[PDB]
Amino acid sequence: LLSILRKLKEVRILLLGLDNAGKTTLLKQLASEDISHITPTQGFNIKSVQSQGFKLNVWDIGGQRKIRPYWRSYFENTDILIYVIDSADRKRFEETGQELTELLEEEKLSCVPVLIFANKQDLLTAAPASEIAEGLNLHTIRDRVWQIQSCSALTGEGVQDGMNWVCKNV
Amino acid sequence: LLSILRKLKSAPQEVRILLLGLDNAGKTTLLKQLASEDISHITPTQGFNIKSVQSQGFKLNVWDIGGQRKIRPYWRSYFENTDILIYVIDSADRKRFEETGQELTELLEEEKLSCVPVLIFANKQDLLTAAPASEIAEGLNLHTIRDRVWQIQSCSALTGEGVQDGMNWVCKNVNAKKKL
Amino acid sequence: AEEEDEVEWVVESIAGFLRGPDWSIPILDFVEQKCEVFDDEEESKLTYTEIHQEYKELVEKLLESYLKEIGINEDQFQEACTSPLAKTRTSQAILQPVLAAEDFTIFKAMMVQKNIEMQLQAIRIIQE
Amino acid sequence: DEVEWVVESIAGFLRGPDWSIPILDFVEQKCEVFDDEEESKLTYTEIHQEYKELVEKLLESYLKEIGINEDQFQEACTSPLAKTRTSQAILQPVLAAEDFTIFKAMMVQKNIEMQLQAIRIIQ
Ligand SMILES: Nc1nc2c(ncn2[C@@H]2O[C@H](COP(=O)(O)OP(=O)(O)NP(=O)(O)O)[C@@H](O)[C@H]2O)c(=O)[nH]1
Ligand SMILES: Nc1nc2c(ncn2[C@@H]2O[C@H](COP(=O)(O)OP(=O)(O)NP(=O)(O)O)[C@@H](O)[C@H]2O)c(=O)[nH]1
Ligand SMILES: [Mg+2]
Ligand SMILES: [Mg+2]
Repeated sequence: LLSILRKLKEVRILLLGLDNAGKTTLLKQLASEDISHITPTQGFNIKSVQSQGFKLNVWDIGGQRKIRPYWRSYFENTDILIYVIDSADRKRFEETGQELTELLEEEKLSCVPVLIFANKQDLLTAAPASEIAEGLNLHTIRDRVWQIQSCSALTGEGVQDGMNWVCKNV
Repeated sequence: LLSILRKLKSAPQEVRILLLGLDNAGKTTLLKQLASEDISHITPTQGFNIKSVQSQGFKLNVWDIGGQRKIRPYWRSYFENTDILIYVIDSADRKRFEETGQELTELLEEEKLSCVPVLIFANKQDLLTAAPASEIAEGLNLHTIRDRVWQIQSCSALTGEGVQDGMNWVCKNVNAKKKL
Repeated sequence: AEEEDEVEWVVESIAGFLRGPDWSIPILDFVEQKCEVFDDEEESKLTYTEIHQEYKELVEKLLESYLKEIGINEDQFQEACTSPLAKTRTSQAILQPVLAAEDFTIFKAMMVQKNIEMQLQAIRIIQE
Repeated sequence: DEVEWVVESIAGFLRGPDWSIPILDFVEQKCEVFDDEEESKLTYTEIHQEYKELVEKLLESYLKEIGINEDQFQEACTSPLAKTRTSQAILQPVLAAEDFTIFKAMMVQKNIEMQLQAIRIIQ
């Protein structure tokens, strides 16, 4: 049995959101690496970050539409969900809301805590932290602890803010 | 050039410890204790063992070389880039105190080990016949040591008693060689 | 203390299996046949995950066949894998393809390294 | 920034055959004595010293052929770009020159593989 094998050897974090949301950018921030050479993710990135006495294994899966049917393949053994939204791209709020809804009804993601990053706040096109919350109907969620954190992956603002929530809920 | 290559390491955090002393002193038993590993099938070491232990901010790489006379001419192959010397004595084996003192003296005179901090473990203190660390230090004239820091620590590798006390001293002196 | 001793035997039996040809050659075949797609880059392709699923199935199959033939139940197998002896009676080299079943990071590294090696041999051969 | 080019130059070398083939030939020739056991043999250390001399000769030739002086090399190896532009797989035989533990694992693993292949062939 495969699960028995893991005792021969720890937090798995699933990072999802639409294409261009800033997921990879955030991940390289978390990993303290150079940002300048980030391209659209055609598959997925993993990086492990040491914080809070935890090993954070963060899976950044590409958000283009053609990749979204593969999301299901990364649901198993998820401990935290981090969902990223481009807060300046209002015309995609419906699309990202529907992905988030499908994620929150997913069996394999039954009771996983979810953090929502209202990204790209550096830009003042960005909608307030939670003009976005609802429109997304986040106060209606009921079998799960959640949070929304205004942030900015470019420069770093509020990322640590959200990351602290992510792991009081481990 | 080869020393430049260590900068390619993840956190070049790493401490190289050389563990020496006569055959039967308890070196391998000590090593396995440090690594929290089973000691039940330890045999005389014909070559050497290496164990990496995470302790108080450092990755300690401990090199356990066999202490039989036939192996001691190879000890010097392990001197270069030593950050710390741990020298182990069977405190109960008084008949071999002269032999082990002569090995320590040669080590402390060795050019490739100059300025290296040395911890002397007075091992097997679980045995009633064990001589006190005080008596061993006096016998080895340890006070006369110059040009390096040193420490002697009573321990039993078999029980684990005193081992962490010795290793706490080691971790405070990870840079004594370089600062000197 | 006796089924403690029996668990030590199970640890040894597993180690023997993981060194043997019934485990090692199918693992070797799989790695050599499926690594060509594994590029030495930080970003992973979706196809890596699908190949990992295939690897997981092979690993489960090999282990079930072993447990059945030798006659070791899963509870016992669990006890042996949890034992600290499992890590010290089996080398890191021997354990790697086992840990790769649950750990994709180890799996990718294994596959990427083999691809590098096979591409190198293909290049040297190209003209002697 | 000239350091970035040096980093990529080095990575290109480590991916190339000028480096990789002599390294592969040493490992394949010498690994048979590396048993997969915890305790190491005194002979492993002599073989590691031979490996060091090979790696040093290879790097020294490359640097002089291309026109990179030792301090440029040190600057590049010290840059964080070194770790991001070169993978752990490509770095492994490099780090093995300094780190015996990495060296032994490399030899033990190749020895296991060569034996497995020998078995498969007669099977
Ligand atoms: N203004 C601003 N731009 C950002 C921010 N985060 C990312 N970007 C920019 O938006 C683009 C997309 O970032 P990226 O991290 O690639 O997004 P992604 O979610 O990983 N995309 P995909 O899922 O397709 O791979 C890049 O040009 C990036 O620099 C942010 O907080 N603010
Ligand atoms: N009572 C007692 N016995 C000990 C202690 N440490 C080691 N021994 C015993 O002394 C013997 C020698 O142990 P060992 O670890 O092999 O010594 P060594 O220094 O590695 N020998 P060599 O250098 O030949 O390999 C073993 O029987 C071991 O169990 C200790 O603290 N107390
Ligand atoms: Mg991306
Ligand atoms: Mg020994």
